[PDB]
Amino acid sequence: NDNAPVFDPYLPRNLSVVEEEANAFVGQVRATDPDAGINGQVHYSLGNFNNLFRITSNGSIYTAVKLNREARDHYELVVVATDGAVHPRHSTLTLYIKVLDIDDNSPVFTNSTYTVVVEENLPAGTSFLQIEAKDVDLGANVSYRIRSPEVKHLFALHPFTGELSLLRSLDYEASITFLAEAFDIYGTMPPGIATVTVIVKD
Ligand SMILES: [Ca+2]
Ligand SMILES: [Ca+2]
Ligand SMILES: [Ca+2]
Ligand SMILES: [Ca+2]
Repeated sequence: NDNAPVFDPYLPRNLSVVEEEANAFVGQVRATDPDAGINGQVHYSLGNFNNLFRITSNGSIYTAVKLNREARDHYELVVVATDGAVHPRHSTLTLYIKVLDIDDNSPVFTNSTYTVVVEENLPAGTSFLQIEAKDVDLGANVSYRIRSPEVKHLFALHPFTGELSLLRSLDYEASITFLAEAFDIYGTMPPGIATVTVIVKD
């Protein structure tokens, strides 16, 4: 047993794995040990994050659990190569793991139910309520729209700001309830939904 395991010098150190997948392949390392028999046989282990990653006998690394990018997106993973000698010799490598984002969150409204009380003579053009939804995924841009067709003659919803404005003065349709949506313009998850109730003071 003249020497330790040495990792291949040009193994990638920056590895990326998609969030929300257990048993996902992260990458593969290799350490060689130019020695005869059991002094030349390399075994792999991890020095940290053992509940989150595992390594196989050929140096392939997999997630043990679903990673959540929204909770943490980076791991400095220590890989250990040990030979089979009676006095074992070890070497280590740090890998820098990046967790990649998927669209797994719909926009979430600040309120499940917005309620607003307006004066009967509120002028046409008044913006009287702002709604707001947040999307925790990476690069998301939230846009707003009114789902319910039957109020589209009464109110307009600004697609960027979420400001709700009056199109015509109020008379007899003393409340009106409808659904608003918030969606990631380039996302794939469903829209977030919230109810809006407008109450007219007589
Ligand atoms: Ca050796
Ligand atoms: Ca997630
Ligand atoms: Ca995500
Ligand atoms: Ca999203």
